[PDB]
Amino acid sequence: RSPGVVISDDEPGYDLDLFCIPNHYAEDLERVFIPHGLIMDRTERLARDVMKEMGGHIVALCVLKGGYKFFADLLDYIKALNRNSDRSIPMTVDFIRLKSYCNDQSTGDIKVIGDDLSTLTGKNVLIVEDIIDTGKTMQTLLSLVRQYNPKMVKVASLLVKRTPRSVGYKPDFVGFEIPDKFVVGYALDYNEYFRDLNHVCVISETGKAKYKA
Amino acid sequence: SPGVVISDDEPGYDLDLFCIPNHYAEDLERVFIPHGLIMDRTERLARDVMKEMGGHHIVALCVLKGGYKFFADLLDYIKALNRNSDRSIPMTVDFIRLKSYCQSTGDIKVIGGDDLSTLTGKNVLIVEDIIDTGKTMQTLLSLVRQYNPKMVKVASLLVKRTPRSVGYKPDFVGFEIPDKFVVGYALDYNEYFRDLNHVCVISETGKAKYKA
Amino acid sequence: RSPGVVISDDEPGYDLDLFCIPNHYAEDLERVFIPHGLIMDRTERLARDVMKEMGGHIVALCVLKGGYKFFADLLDYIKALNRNSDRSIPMTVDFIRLKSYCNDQSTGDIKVIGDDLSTLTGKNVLIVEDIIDTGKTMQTLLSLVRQYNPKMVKVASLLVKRTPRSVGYKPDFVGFEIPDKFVVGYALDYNEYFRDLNHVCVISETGKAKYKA
Amino acid sequence: SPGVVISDDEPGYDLDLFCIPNHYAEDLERVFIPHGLIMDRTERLARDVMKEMGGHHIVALCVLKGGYKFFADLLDYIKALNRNSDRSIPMTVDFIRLKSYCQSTGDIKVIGGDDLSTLTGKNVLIVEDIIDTGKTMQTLLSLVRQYNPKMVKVASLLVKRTPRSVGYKPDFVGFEIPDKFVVGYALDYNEYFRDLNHVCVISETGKAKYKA
Ligand SMILES: O=c1[nH]cnc2c1ncn2CCOCCP(=O)(O)O
Ligand SMILES: O=c1[nH]cnc2c1ncn2CCOCCP(=O)(O)O
Ligand SMILES: O=c1[nH]cnc2c1ncn2CCOCCP(=O)(O)O
Ligand SMILES: O=c1[nH]cnc2c1ncn2CCOCCP(=O)(O)O
Repeated sequence: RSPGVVISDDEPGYDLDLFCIPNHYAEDLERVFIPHGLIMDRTERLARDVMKEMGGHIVALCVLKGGYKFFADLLDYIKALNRNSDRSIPMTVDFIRLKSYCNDQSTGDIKVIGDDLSTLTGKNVLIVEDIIDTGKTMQTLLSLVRQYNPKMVKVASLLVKRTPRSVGYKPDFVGFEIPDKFVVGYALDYNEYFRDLNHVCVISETGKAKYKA
Repeated sequence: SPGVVISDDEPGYDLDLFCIPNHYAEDLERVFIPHGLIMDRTERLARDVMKEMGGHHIVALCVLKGGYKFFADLLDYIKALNRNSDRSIPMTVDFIRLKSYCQSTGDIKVIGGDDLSTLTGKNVLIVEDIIDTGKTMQTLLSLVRQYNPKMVKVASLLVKRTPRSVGYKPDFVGFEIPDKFVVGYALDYNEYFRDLNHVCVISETGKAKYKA
Repeated sequence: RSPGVVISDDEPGYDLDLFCIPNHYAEDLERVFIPHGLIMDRTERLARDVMKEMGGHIVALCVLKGGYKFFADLLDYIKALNRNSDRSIPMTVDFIRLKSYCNDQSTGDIKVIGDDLSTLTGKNVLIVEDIIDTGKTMQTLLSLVRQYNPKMVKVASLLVKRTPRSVGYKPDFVGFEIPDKFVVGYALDYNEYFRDLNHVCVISETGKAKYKA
Repeated sequence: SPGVVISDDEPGYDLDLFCIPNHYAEDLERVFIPHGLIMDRTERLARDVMKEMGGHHIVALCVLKGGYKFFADLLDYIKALNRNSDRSIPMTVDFIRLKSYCQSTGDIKVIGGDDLSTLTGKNVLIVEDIIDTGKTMQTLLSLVRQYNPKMVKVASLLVKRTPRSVGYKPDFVGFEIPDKFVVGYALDYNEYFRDLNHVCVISETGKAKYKA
């Protein structure tokens, strides 16, 4: 559908010493995958795409705690397009909280939702996500919005991992399709760390162990 | 310190001196605070924040009404400062969502309040975009303090100079401004001015055009 | 004509502890006059104005060694407007070198110019300046360009000091009209220092003495 | 280290993946380096520069052909790093202006060459946007070194991977790129693409449309 910028399994990303990384993360990473400014540029084209489709009207839906960073930037770029409209265009920002927990037994997925979503009826709703792996967060967000009978529904995600997709709702706007590696930085922390890391990088084993839980 | 004081005297800035979207040509009076000025002040606030709360964990709690632009920017500057620390400092970011009612701002209605007990024994920075009568905050302080945090500080982009004020003063003030109704940057008006970068006084023809 | 943003003699600028200033300049300044981002926003409106007038065509003329900073930013904003034109618009950047020396005796002003200005004939030329005080740099740049018979001539200056103007060519685009104080930062260094200072501030006596010559 | 190597293999990026001005829809083949990637790399180069030349004075010498965007950006990052130093480090910024002639790039024609003897006994960083055959630089190095600087390093945004290359290698490389003719960011084409943020390979219909 437009797989986004494809970062392939074959020799992925960039060597660490090529970009600016906080010294206190010198050992906590393997490679860098997507430098910040690269995220920005892509996110910019992405906002252009969104307006192509959406815009009757638009309710941008942010997924809380985690997804604020990418939402912020994506919306900054959109606000940027809107400044030139001949009529001022109302956009409404909306929020769901959503947390996940390790399943442990069974397989069974654990999702804890959101609250107050009256502002959804008959509107054009964009779901904004940080990353897609198993597809459950997306699937969860999907049926949740269909529940409030909107007009239109699209999913934007900065990241889509190249993994065993169960079958679902293929995202409409994809920032980057990346290898099956565990990534931190930009929008993805690891137990409260890496927030000051602007780039999407692969966490190392030293990092995982050091940044406990 | 009451932050950058913008006087009752000569208000702010003439509209044509800065870049504003054509669709708002009519909906404003003055520019109080251009976007970049907000950024520069915010960069400083972030620095003040680390001086008093740095090293320790800190839970950044955003008072989420209609947007979190300010929160977003404050945290980028804070993250920018934390890039230098010898040790990586973990930062917990959370939101407390308020819905609006009633004239009677002191009555808060929290919606997004997951484990409020995560706050217990932690260092909380509460981030707010504008303080007016001061009622919302002071009754929000009451709620928060019951979960006995180790310490609570408050940071507001804008503190309005009003008689209607009950005297609550934030620990970090971006700008002390005149008692006029402002929009822009982080303050929307019935879903409008979201794309306006600057803090500007809303005109009467804008007040009518966009009113709920 | 449009005096620009007026910073008046009466209680000018902001207290130092209100903005972010390099620690190594803690004592070398009195007040801050124009924070960086404020310069940016104004510069932005300024680029809009320029396009109003100019644009047949445009030759933006940069004054070398000193004026590169403001030129860079002003042109970045203009490039930004140009991206939306339906036809790609050629802009030509041009350069003069220009140095001044303390007069000492007489009064007599010393100006050392520039070289190769063939690309001036019949074009629309913008003179870009950092600051206007006595008006001589502007006057010098003026008669120099009139010498190559252009079509149109305008002066943009970020700063205009409120001082004894001798009489000349009043600038077309003014960023800020500021008090008669000695200012450093942003585009104005002091013997190689203050380049890392983004804001326009008033140099103190400690600063003057410390930053020798 | 040869900088960020962009392979002959899979070139760069599909045009529709990034934001490019509508008037160039037709005048390009691929995006090699999006603007923000340039910025991020440049931020690192600035850091590498300070590691080897920091503390000392350093004269930043920009090789000025048609523009100095890159120079401008490199110096902002350098100034950004210098904001932290205990002592203020004075930085001398100068330009050396070259005009173009003749196929024979090694023959330089300096125009803007005020006191070239200011370089004597100083630490010079020479900043260039693209290196191709390497002739311009190596004969520019000859000129500069005669004023006996204490030390000369060279920094180039782009080093082109060409057989036509005489083997000169800069001390700091932004990106090693394929042997294709690129425009954008800092490289204009007969006054065009100045407003193009990214490094992109120029198409043949763009080569014709804008040719001198
Ligand atoms: O690579 C990852 N870094 C950080 N968190 C990750 C990563 N991969 C998966 N996660 C968990 C959070 O996102 C899960 C997306 P879902 O599996 O589609 O619901
Ligand atoms: O000037 C205003 N612009 C936008 N919203 C405003 C303004 N003044 C008051 N409000 C509503 C939200 O501020 C109320 C917080 P409180 O009055 O301190 O409880
Ligand atoms: O306030 C100043 N800071 C730094 N340099 C300054 C200042 N005022 C004057 N100068 C000298 C450089 O500009 C001179 C402009 P002119 O006197 O109009 O030719
Ligand atoms: O790919 C190019 N884009 C724009 N200008 C280019 C390109 N390749 C060569 N030039 C001309 C300037 O570069 C020549 C420097 P030299 O060939 O190392 O002496």
